Amino acid sequence: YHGDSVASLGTQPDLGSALYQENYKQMKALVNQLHERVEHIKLGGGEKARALHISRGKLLPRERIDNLIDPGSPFLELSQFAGYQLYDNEEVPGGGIITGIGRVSGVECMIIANDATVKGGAYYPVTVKKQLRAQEIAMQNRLPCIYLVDSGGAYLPRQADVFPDRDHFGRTFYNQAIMSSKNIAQIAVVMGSCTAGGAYVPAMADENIIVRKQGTIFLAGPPLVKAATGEEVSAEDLGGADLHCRKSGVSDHWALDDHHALHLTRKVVRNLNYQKKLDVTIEPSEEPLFPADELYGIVGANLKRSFDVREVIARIVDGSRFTEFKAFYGDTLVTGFARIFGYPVGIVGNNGVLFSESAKKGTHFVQLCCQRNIPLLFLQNITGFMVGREYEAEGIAKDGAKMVAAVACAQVPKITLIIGGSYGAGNYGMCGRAYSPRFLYIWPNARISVMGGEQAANVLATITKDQRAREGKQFSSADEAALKEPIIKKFEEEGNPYYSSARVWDDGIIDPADTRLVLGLSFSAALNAPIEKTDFGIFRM
Amino acid sequence: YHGDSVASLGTQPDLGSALYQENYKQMKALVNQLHERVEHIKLGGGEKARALHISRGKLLPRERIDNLIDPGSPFLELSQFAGYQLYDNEEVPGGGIITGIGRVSGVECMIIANDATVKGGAYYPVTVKKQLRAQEIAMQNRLPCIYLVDSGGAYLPRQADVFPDRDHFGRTFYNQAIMSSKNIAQIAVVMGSCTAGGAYVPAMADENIIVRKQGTIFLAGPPLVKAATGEEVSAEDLGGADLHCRKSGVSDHWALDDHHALHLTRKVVRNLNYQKKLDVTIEPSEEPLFPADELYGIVGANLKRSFDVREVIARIVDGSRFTEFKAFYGDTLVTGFARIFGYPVGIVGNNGVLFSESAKKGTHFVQLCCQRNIPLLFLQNITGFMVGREYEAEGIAKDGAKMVAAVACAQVPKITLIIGGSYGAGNYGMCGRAYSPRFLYIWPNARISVMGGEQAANVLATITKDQRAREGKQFSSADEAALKEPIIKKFEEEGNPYYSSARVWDDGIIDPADTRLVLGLSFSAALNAPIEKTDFGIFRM
Amino acid sequence: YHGDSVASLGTQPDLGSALYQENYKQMKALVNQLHERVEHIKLGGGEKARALHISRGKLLPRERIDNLIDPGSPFLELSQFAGYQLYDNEEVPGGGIITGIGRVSGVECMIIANDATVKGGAYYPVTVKKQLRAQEIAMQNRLPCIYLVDSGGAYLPRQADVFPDRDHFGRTFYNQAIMSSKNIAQIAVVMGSCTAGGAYVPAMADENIIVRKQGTIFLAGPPLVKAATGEEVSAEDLGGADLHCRKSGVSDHWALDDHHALHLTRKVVRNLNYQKKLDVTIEPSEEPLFPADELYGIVGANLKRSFDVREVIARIVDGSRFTEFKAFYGDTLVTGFARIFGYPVGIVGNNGVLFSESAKKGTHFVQLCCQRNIPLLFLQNITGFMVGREYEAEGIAKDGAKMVAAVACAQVPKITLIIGGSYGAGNYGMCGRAYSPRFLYIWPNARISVMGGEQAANVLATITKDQRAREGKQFSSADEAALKEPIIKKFEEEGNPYYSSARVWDDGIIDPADTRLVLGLSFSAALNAPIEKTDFGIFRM
Amino acid sequence: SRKAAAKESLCQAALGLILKEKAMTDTFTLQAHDQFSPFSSSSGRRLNISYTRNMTLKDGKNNVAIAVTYNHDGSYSMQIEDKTFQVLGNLYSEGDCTYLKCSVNGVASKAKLIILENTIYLFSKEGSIEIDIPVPKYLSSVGPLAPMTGTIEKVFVKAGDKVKAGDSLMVMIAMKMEHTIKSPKDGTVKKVFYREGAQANRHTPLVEFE
Ligand SMILES: CC(=O)SCCNC(=O)CCNC(=O)[C@H](O)C(C)(C)COP(=O)(O)OP(=O)(O)OC[C@H]1O[C@@H](n2cnc3c(N)ncnc32)[C@H](O)[C@@H]1OP(=O)(O)O
Ligand SMILES: CC(=O)SCCNC(=O)CCNC(=O)[C@H](O)C(C)(C)COP(=O)(O)OP(=O)(O)OC[C@H]1O[C@@H](n2cnc3c(N)ncnc32)[C@H](O)[C@@H]1OP(=O)(O)O
Ligand SMILES: CC(=O)SCCNC(=O)CCNC(=O)[C@H](O)C(C)(C)COP(=O)(O)OP(=O)(O)OC[C@H]1O[C@@H](n2cnc3c(N)ncnc32)[C@H](O)[C@@H]1OP(=O)(O)O
Ligand SMILES: *C(=O)CCCC[C@@H]1SC[C@@H]2NC(=O)N[C@@H]21
Ligand SMILES: *C(=O)CCCC[C@@H]1SC[C@@H]2NC(=O)N[C@@H]21
Ligand SMILES: *C(=O)CCCC[C@@H]1SC[C@@H]2NC(=O)N[C@@H]21
Repeated sequence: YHGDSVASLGTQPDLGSALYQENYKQMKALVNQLHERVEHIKLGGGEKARALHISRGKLLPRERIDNLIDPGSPFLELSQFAGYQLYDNEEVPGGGIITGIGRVSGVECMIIANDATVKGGAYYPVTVKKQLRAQEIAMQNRLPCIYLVDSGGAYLPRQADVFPDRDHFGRTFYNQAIMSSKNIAQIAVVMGSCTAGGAYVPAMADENIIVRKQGTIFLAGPPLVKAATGEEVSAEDLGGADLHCRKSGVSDHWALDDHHALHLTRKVVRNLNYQKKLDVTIEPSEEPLFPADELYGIVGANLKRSFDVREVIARIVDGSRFTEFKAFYGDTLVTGFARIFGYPVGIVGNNGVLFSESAKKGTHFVQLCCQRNIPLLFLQNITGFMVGREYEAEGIAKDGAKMVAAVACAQVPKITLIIGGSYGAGNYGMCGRAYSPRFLYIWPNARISVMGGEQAANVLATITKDQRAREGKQFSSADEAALKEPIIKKFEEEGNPYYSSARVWDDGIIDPADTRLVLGLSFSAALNAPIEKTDFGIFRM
Repeated sequence: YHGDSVASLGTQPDLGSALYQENYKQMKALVNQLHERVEHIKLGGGEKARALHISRGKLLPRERIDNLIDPGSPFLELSQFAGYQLYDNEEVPGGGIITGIGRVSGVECMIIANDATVKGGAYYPVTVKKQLRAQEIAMQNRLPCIYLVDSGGAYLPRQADVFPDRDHFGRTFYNQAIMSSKNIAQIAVVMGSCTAGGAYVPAMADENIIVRKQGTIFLAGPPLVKAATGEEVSAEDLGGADLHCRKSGVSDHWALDDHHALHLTRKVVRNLNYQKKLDVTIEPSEEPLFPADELYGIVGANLKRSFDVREVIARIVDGSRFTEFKAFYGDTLVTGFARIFGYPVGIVGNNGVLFSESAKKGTHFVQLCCQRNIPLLFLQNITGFMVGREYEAEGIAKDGAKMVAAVACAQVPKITLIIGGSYGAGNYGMCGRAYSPRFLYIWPNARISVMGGEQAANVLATITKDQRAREGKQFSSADEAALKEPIIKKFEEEGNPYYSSARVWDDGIIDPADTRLVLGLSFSAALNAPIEKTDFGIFRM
Repeated sequence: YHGDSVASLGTQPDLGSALYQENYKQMKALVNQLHERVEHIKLGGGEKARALHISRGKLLPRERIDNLIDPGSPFLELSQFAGYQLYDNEEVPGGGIITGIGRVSGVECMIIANDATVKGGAYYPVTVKKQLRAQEIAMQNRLPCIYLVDSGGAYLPRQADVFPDRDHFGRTFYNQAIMSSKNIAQIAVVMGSCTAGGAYVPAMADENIIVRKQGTIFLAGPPLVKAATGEEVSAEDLGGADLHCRKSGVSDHWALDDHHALHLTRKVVRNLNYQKKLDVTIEPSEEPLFPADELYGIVGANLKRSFDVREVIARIVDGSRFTEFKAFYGDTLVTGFARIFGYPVGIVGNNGVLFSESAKKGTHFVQLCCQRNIPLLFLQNITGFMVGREYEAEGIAKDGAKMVAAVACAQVPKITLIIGGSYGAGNYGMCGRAYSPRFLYIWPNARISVMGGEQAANVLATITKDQRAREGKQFSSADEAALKEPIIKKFEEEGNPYYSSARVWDDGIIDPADTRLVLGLSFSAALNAPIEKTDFGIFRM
Repeated sequence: SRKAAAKESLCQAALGLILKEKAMTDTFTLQAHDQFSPFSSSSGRRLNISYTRNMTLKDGKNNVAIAVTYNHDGSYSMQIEDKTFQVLGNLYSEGDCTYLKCSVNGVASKAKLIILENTIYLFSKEGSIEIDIPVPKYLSSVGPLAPMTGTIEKVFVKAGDKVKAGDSLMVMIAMKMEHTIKSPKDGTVKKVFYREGAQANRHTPLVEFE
């Protein structure tokens, strides 16, 4: 029927209060700084390497992505801040690679482009990490991969951190062999010079495109056969497009230049015989009833000052409609049912510390969502897990483990958004990075550590006073200042959003307006795989 | 019928030749050094911490493991060298944890013991890595986990490297929630003091044992509630055995002391209703026809000097019987069918560089083994992948990708043993660490890098001469000496066996005699899971 | 998106060249002769038997088929040339039976009509063969069978060739019992006189229609009970419609005359509760850019003179669009992706002899098509398999077996069209009759033998010279002429299209224009069954 | 004679093309199962950055590059040579004709939009302008060796002959057919390497020219 009226969330804030104005100014400053940093990352390796890249007749890699995807279609780029201030004097913009979810020939694909302007397409350790994260996104969501290979091989003085381990360079080819065994298409466009580790990327792909007189594939290049076997060969007749396309048979399609390679790639994606079938129910999409710079006014940048998570849900969901679940029992967790772009979402949001009743409310909700096949969105703003004595007497760590066990075992698409702090085992109760969410974005005011600093400094000091009390002497003000300096400094440095996305601990720092769009994009990509039945472990009652 | 006679491998070596005597002396020196290093690792944190550990009435952790497993039963300990010279001035023996496959109540289990004598049971990053490796062994092979928890929580100074990422501390509880959802039993014996990250280990386990007046479980300890909430509590009444066993209900069994906890654990394992069922064919086991210190004489320590891998197969398999497959086509790869302790094994061994015919021979063999459900043993001794021009003209990187794609897609138990070098993409063709073997042991003469040293120095020098030739000047002898020093030094340092097992890049450095026993142990553990049908990707013909 | 422009195949031929004009005249002569032969086959047993058939008030069988199918709907008739000059002085038009795929009540059905004007509906051996081929088409494609039974029983002096074997008359009832066990509906309309082997056809069917005072079912007729038991009975009260419809219960519906039987049959098909569901992707159909009498000009009738298969693909596919796969490697095989009537087709066409690279290209393509569930169309124009010494040194018979093994194991709908010669094991590499294609049509210029006449005569002569050389004498010109006469004559006689479709070695000789329509009809019928996952054997690399 | 298009007219042509591509996207979506979903809106919304599309339109004989920035509010900023235009608009239908509604720097206009193969037609009350879309090379592009180990039938040329392209050079019969070697080359045959009746081998040289 769906004609009967309901109520909506959200209230209009006081635009003149000094709290709102200060919060708006702080979050506007954070978002402007985020914008200028990513505009510097957008250039890549500087204008010298871009000039020498277009002097050989190639496109720049973002031009390749713009010409590959559908015209006017959005592009969800993942981990734009990988490698940011990570290596000591080396600048690696974007990680040295560009991964994203786009729309090619009406199919949502994962696109992995070697940005060859930075270090000649060398593979730093964060490059391997960011590429492996893109590949596990594409295997989880069942998205075809398009690799735009312009590589340079594995860096040498970091070779340990690139070569042998489980989640090191060789995993890449493992992920190609397994995805193609599940009918997840791999397409490689060779636009560069694949030297001996990159050379396995087109040879492990179902269909190749290589560019005339520009793309080269060899298991051992000219200086490599020089140092290994002692031989001089020219590169374009050692591994050029003519040899591979006509004699050896490594390549399947042959392109004149980069525009022809991208046109052929769109043809290849169209001949994949793929049709997206949905299993959730869809309703007409509707925009909310409130703007999204109000989120700048509401959230701010002060993590010691709490707010209400219902204001955020009011500004990201369809029509600001929200069916709340158990609204009075355990009210530091907000659970409910909403819709984003017509998709049904179960939302779990933090509003305080986690008590025992909040964790039981969350476990009941996650079982409900897995029984009905409804995707989950976690909105992390955590400070702790209620330390105390009357709390451990009840079973608080008996109740947060049920929350952890239900979030781990859940087989629906889960997406996390960290809108505030995220500390301790609370981070595990609300689907942190270890619990395999499909995506995990953060806002520019977030913090994530094992504690908050003050607490770590206090625990270390009291633990070392206890420890030294086998003999026992104090250095009171000296120990205080000399432990409260380098621990607060370290925890505030490593809790930053740029510190955590300089590694690949999340999928991006996003602007609080763009939030709604980004969730919709992620949720539609996450619906390419059919939702499987959930089996839970043993709930410890 | 099985009565008709066959032939066997192996020849008796010249015990008087100077090659044999020098090789025997070198490999004996390596094995004696391995023995004395692991005997120093066996003590743990020194005799001071052991005295203060037994002054509180606890056992030492190796005593706990000896009293838990069946009497006289062997114990396969994994990664005894984790953390060896890994952190700069901190000594972390054994990683700070003891993992192994043992036999408890007639069931082969995985045992994970917190060695509390080192750093009070603190979790270093290699401790998290080694524990996660043990847990993925137990999930792959379907082995029950017994955690002997005596923790100390995260580490703090290196909290970033322990906390947020995907394969960081929180993954531990993920692996408990998923294994218990597959009916793989978790048992936790709380013998120590689980502080806020360790406190989730018994609460995520199906059955607990906690020790009277010794084991404590709390989500926030006394200095932690001091720094977080500001409260003084006593520890044994904040989280002791009486509160959890009688009021909160976190614990299920209650032990008087450590011997009672281990006796109760053997009871709990016996009530698991588990019966091991085999699906392979078994024959009567038989010892080989040659000794195993001959392997010291044959292998040696010189990696520039090649040997025959059929001498090794002659000394590890049943009766030295070996049915060779395609013995004359691609004879730098030795494939065949043997038996170890009555189990059928398909063996793939390196005897030289990988040509194209060797890779095709290996792909045919791996398809044969997956069709028949025969486990695989890879014996890596690699130097390369045949760099050349007439080789890339044929499709060498078209043929090594078939080997890689078949080894990746294979769903039988695979075990790797690195008996020599292991360089380059050859490492991926022969089931390196990235290709999920069940186990991966190394011999004390092995080397593993992205390529030998010399080659990396030569490639870097020739590419920087090419690079600088846009303007172009030479520093010939200076550049030569100053690049041939710190690159050969780095590659020989990082290629060491102790460097690679100081991380968790493998499951152990083993003595070449013990090889046969260790393979048998690993293979029987790997047969606890039923072998699934293999689906391959697209073979690029 | 599907808006971006692409290129198309085909070039306009020289309408004035003597090659085109001669080719057009030859293929026009072949097609006119095909038309006049099938118009003579259309009459059946002559005007005497047709007059005596309509004197009893029955329709002719093609009238029955026209009144049964949907009005204006096309009819795909199978094997119109069965029995053509096959028996020595007996003329059996059409085989004595009419099989075809039609459209009844909006459902595509298989219709099997006993043409009772020829030999009183007797079952010759080619009649049993043609009927069994129709039934295996209906079991493969999951089409309901409608039998219009007007039989006469199994011929007597050919009784061996009709009775005992596996693929002899009794298989018919086997195919009814198995199809009806898979929910493939059988409907029998008894319009004639089913004598003791035909009497099992309505009794094995789910629903019957029998005609008042015209249809009779008995396990032993009046002369048969005369010769067996010695009894005189009248036929219409031994087995007429009243006894079976009212007392014995063999019949389910009762018809007044043939129009009532066909109207009731359309009702019965409408109550089948069948709904056709597609699993491939469909696009808007589009006609090609070139005519189809150009195919007369391009192909001709000279099999020694080669042409390009891309000219044929240009004239049968949607918009003449074709995405070629590996166009420069192994260019005597043309593989690619096209569309016919909106259905995705992978096309494999011959352009020369089969080398090793062509067979590897074909194996890669067939794996690609089975991974994506794309139907296959093989266009056979074969002369051989590249005999030579440097070819057997590589492994040519190692590479054609991969092509054979991939075509055999493939579980997508395969359709073959023989547009030229088809000789040797090349015939098996390109999905001959033994490899279960759904359909197999031929053009009137085709040839199919084990080799090519000249080759067989030469091999026989040289092997008998070798054979007699144990003693050794020659009969040079005599042996030459006397072996080159009766071997070229035999091979050219048995290689004819009418020789091969006089048996049921194919599904029809078709006109090269009608080709496009016929493929579309066959492909839509072949989509009534859901495509199953393909398992391959062991690829011998 | 034909006059050059104004920069505002090139903005209208670029906008009509972009909106036509959107229309194709919309009619694809109407046939999709995944309806109402994002990616269907041709908004060009990149994460944290803007998207600029570089297209080239051919005005008569000369090419002009137009850099189209996708703005968050649905407007376009089109920079042609140096000058930036604020370009907004949409499509609407009246009967069987499609019209393009434009606003360029606050100046509203309306023109009929017809796009036929490559040519963009804009019919307004001030004239009619034809702007062409350039066609990329890969849509407009469309000595000897012995193929198989076979016996030679006939040699057509001698040492010292002059031939043309597409001319019969040698004939060989291989197993079952008839493959004539024909010349793509130009120059003079100095060399007939194989005598008549001999057995040539695959990938081999038959005729050499100096
Ligand atoms: C052997 C291995 O598998 S590991 C490394 C791969 N093997 C190699 O061939 C290493 C040598 N480099 C190459 O692979 C290739 O020759 C390429 C890609 C570097 C050639 O790239 P070009 O387009 O010629 O640019 P160039 O070679 O100048 O490289 C640019 C810069 O990146 C560096 N670089 C490029 N590839 C690598 C690499 N694989 N390892 C280390 N540094 C590299 C170069 O030192 C150079 O230095 P600079 O940035 O300080 O000027
Ligand atoms: C950090 C978290 O997320 S939870 C942990 C927070 N709180 C704590 O664990 C502090 C107190 N807890 C302890 O470690 C306790 O000492 C126990 C009970 C677990 C271990 O038994 P104790 O008898 O206390 O051992 P003790 O504290 O003397 O251990 C001494 C060493 O352990 C180290 N240590 C123990 N736990 C930790 C930890 N979580 N982080 C860093 N270091 C630690 C200390 O640095 C100390 O160093 P030292 O070798 O210079 O003395
Ligand atoms: C035993 C078995 O396996 S099947 C044998 C069945 N036994 C019989 O003899 C039944 C045959 N009798 C009949 O029912 C009728 O012949 C019919 C209905 C089949 C034919 O219709 P009618 O209008 O009677 O035509 P009729 O049978 O008189 O003659 C038609 C021709 O078919 C032939 N014919 C019919 N059945 C058979 C048969 N089973 N074997 C050989 N010839 C046959 C007749 O000899 C006659 O041959 P002709 O062309 O030389 O004249
Ligand atoms: C900052 O996050 C405040 C202190 C952290 C709370 C501590 S850390 C470990 C314990 N686990 C938990 O959920 N809370 C406790
Ligand atoms: C030491 O291992 C010798 C040189 C390494 C061989 C190189 S490294 C990268 C290429 N891949 C491969 O398999 N061999 C080549
Ligand atoms: C006519 O078809 C020419 C000769 C046939 C080729 C022979 S016949 C048997 C061998 N198999 C094959 O594929 N080619 C050889």
